[PDB]
Amino acid sequence: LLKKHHYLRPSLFVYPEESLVIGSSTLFSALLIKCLEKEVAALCRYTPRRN
Amino acid sequence: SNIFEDVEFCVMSGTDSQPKPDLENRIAEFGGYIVQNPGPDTYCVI
Amino acid sequence: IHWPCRLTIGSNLSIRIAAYKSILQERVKKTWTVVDAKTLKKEDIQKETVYCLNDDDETEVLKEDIIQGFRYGSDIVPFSKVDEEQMKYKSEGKCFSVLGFCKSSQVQRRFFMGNQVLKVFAARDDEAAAVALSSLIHALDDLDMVAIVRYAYDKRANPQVGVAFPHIKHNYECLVYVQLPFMEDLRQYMFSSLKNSKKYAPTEAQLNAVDALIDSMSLAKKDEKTDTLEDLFPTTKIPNPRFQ
Amino acid sequence: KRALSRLKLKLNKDIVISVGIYNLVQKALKPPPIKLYRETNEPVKTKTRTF
Amino acid sequence: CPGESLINPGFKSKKPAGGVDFDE
DNA sequence: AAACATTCGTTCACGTGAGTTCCAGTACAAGTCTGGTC
DNA sequence: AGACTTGTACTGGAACTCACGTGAACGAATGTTT
Repeated sequence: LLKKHHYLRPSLFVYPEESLVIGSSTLFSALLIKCLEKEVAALCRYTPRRN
Repeated sequence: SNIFEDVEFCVMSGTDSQPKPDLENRIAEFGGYIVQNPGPDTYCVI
Repeated sequence: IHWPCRLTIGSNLSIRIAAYKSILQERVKKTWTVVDAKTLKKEDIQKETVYCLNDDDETEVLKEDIIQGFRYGSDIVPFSKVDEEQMKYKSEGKCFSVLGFCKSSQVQRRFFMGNQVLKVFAARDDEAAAVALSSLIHALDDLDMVAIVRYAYDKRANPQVGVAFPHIKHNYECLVYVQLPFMEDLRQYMFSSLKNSKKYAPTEAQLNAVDALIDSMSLAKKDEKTDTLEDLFPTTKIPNPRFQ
Repeated sequence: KRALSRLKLKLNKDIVISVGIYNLVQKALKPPPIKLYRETNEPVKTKTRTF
Repeated sequence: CPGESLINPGFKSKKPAGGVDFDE
């Protein structure tokens, strides 16, 4: 359901940090594995900076 | 001396015998306005 | 506004095309205008910039007294605007040229650059151009290929290298152009692997829990397992909250 | 390598995992010009004000 | 590590830009 | 009736202010080495 | 006593990135002139 011609901005890369919240790497890895298995993408609402 | 007076000289190349800074100093010895780049008020480039 | 040009394959083949901007980030047509606190008039304020030397006396240097220079390591290299114009890279504008044809698998979606997507149609009121473009689109689709092209909006626009790929629909068919990266824009970062990490490997119960979470939060539904899929939260049709 | 931002991905109001956002493709621009004095060839500081 | 640049350590060595070279 | 000038909404490039990450300079405190005599 | 070295914490500036503004340029439509 994601269209290749629906391009608006250059893409970014999301990687676990593990320096601020401990245990984030495990959940991130589980999400990665299951998302790849089921061929799905996580829809989210993004706010980079305040205001 | 006061031979050169209120003239903008912009030198960007000097002979092997007379290097750029040396010529700058010599011309400045006579009361010349050194300008490192030329422009509307520049009289002559060297 | 339609952008006319010629798709060129070599110096012998030329197809008349018109390009439109399909998707772009939209901003407010109007801008906030700064007005005086008490008079509330735009005429009563004025903005200006002044340059002063770094000496203690804080001399004043006029606008004609400044020349632009660049930085070369630990020094500064004067480079006047006129000299830069003389030495600037000069190009012949309005080019839509086909550098080559390449398999679709080689052009990944994570390398797309730019801030626009272009739709390229055949020129208006031109049957021959329509036939030529349709031939090219169908050939690319059958071969599963894309065209790597050079694009310049005008004489003073920096040349770009992008990909044009087919887009065939029941009503209309068109080429879709999106920019591609140069060598300078690629970042070479190395990240630690997650599959081989010993301390971050999830257990089976965790995997089952995440599977349940993904299943529960599905935003698409099959039509009774009959024809196709249906989207439950179509974000493309949601207006931008900022303007509202 | 440098993180654009460090954010918090919130599955719910209670589950939060720290992530970092990087850019793997960034447009390349010419280094910004710097103003120079024509006569002595030394940088000039710029300032702006309104009245 | 193989492929590490000899000028800037810690970065992958970019292969020279070859442009378009048509296949046989 | 036909040709040329002007205007308008669009487009691109370039410049400037605010947010975020990283590193150097600074401060202070503790540790370590030394000196002298009674 | 005194002086240097080492460890911890803090603050300011550099650099990088995005948003917003301004400037110049242009194809098409319309109006004016001959």
